[PDB]
Amino acid sequence: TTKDVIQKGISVVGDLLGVVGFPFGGALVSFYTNFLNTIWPSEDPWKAFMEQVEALMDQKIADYAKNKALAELQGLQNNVEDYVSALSSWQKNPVSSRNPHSQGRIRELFSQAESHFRNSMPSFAISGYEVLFLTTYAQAANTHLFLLKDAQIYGEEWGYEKEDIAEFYKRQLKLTQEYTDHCVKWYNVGLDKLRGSSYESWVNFNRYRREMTLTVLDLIALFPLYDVRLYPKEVKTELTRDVLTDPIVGVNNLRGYGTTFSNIENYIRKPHLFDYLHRIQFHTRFQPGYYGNDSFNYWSGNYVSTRPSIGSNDIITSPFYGNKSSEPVQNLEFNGEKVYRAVANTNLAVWPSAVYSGVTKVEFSQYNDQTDEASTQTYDSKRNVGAVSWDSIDQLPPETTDEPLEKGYSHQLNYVMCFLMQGSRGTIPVLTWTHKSVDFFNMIDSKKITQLPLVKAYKLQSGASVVAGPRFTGGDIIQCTENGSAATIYVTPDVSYSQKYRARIHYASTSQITFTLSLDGAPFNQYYFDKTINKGDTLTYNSFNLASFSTPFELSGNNLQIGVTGLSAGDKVYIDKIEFIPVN
Repeated sequence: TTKDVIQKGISVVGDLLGVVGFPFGGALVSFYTNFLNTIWPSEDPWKAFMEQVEALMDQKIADYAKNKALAELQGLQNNVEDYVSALSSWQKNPVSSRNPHSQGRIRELFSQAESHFRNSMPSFAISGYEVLFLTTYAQAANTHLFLLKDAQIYGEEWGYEKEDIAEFYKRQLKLTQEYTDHCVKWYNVGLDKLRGSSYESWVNFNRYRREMTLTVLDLIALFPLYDVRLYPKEVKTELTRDVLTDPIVGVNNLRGYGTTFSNIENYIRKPHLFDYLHRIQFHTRFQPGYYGNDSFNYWSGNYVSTRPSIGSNDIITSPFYGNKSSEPVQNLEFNGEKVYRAVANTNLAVWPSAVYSGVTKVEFSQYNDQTDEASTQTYDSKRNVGAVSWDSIDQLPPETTDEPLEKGYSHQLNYVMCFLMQGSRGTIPVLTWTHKSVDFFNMIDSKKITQLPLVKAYKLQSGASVVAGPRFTGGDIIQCTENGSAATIYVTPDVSYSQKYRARIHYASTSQITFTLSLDGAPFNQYYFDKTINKGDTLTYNSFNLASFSTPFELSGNNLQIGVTGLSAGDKVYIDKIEFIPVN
C-alpha cells in the first residue's frame, strides 16, 4: 500500500535532480509540466499524503483541519497552473512579442501564486497536527521555493523593479531556513514517538524513517540548490543516505518471537564512508516439518563484502550474521553489477504448537552499466521453495514508469544483514539500499558546478570520523576533532585539457580555522574560514557556511586531501561537501 505517494515522492526528487542550480529554459518548462501532472493535478495526491502519515502514526487529522488544508490546496493549484501556462508562453515566444502589457500579466500571476503560498503555509502546520501534515507541508514548501527562484531568472525580463527582485531573494533565504528546520524538527518528533521495545515497534519505526526520507528528507536536501545566484550554472549532485526496506518474513504475526527493537536498531550499519555491494555468502539450514513431507530449507545466515569508494581497492568483509550453514554455502558476486531489484519467496511449516518460517529463494536483478546489459542472479534453498511474498519494487519504486526498470530504477542494493529470532525459531533478513544518483567515479563536470560529499572519501585520518548527518544534507558528515589531515578523496576529471576551477566548502566550525587542499600530496590551496557555531550547539540550517577558496587551480592529479588547523581543545569541525566551479 501507499506505493502511489512513494512513487510520486521518488519521481519529483529524480526530476528535480535534473533542474537543480540555474536550469535552461526548455528544461525548466518540461519539468513544470510533469510537476503539474504529478503533484498538482487534483486533490487526490494531497489527500493521499495526509492519509500516508495517518497510517504511519496511527492517528487522524481533525476533519476541520483536513478540509481547510484541502481548500487552500485547490486555490494554490489554480495559481500554479495559471502561472506555468504563462511562463510556457513567455519562453516559447520571441523577444519581440514582449510588450509592457504581457510583462504585467506574468508579473501579477507570479505575485499572486507567491503571496498565496506564504499565506496558506500555516494551514499545513496547525498545532497538534504538525507531524501528520509533514509530507503535505514538505511538498507545498518545495513548490513555494521552486516558484520563488524564477524571480531571479526572469525578474528583469518581466520588468520587475530591482527592489522587487531583491525582496523576493531575501524572502527565499528566510524561508529556505524555516521550511528546512520545520521539517527536521517534526520529523524527529514523529521518529521518537515510534520507538518501542518489540519487533513490531521497530518495523513501524523503520517504515516511517524510510517513507519520510523518500517524501520529505530527500526533498529538503535540494532547497539550497534553488539559489540561482549562488548556483548560476547547472549542478551535478547526489544523495548518499541509506534506507532499509521492511524485513523479509513468512508470517504476518510472529507471536512474540520477532527480534527485539534493540537487537535490530543497535546492530544496523553505523555512519560509514560510502561503499558498494561486492559479494554475499548465503548460509542455508534444514527445517524439518512435523510430518517430513512439509520440510524446507531456508536462509539462516550470511556474510557480506563491500568495496570502498573509488581510490581504494581493499574489500571490506562483514562479521558473520545469523546461523552457520547446515547445507552447502552459496556465493554470489556483484563486481561491476548494480542490483536494482530483489524478489523473495518464503515458506512455513505448521507444527502442533509452533510455526516455522523462512526465506527460501531470492532473485536479484542486476544491470551492468559498462557492458550495458541486465541479468539475474538467484539464491535457492533447494528444498520446498514456496511462493514469492516480498518485492523491493513495492517499497522502492522506479523514478520513471516510462523506461525499462534497468534504466528507470531509483535505488541499488548496498547491504544484507541476517537477524536471529527469539528462541531459535528462525532468521529475519534485512536489506540496506542506496540512491541511484551516487556517481562511483567522483567525476568533476567541466560544464557544471559539482557537489562532492566528503563521505565519498576512501580514507579518513588524524582521528576524523563519519557522524550522523543533521537530516537536511542528503547523507552523513565528517567530524574533525584534531589539527591535521582529515580526508583523502579520489577525483575523476571529465576533460583532458588544463581546465581551471574554484573550490567552495560547506562546513560548520566552533572556531576560526584554516583549510588546506593537496593533490597527490602537494598543497595547492590554503585559506582562512569563519567560526559558525559555539561548542555544544546542535546543528540546524544556519550552523553551516558555504565559503570559497581565493585562488583557482587545475586538476593535475586525482588524490584530493583536505586538512584542518586552528583547532583548540574541545573544538569541532563538520565537513559536508566540497564543490568545484568551472572557471576561465
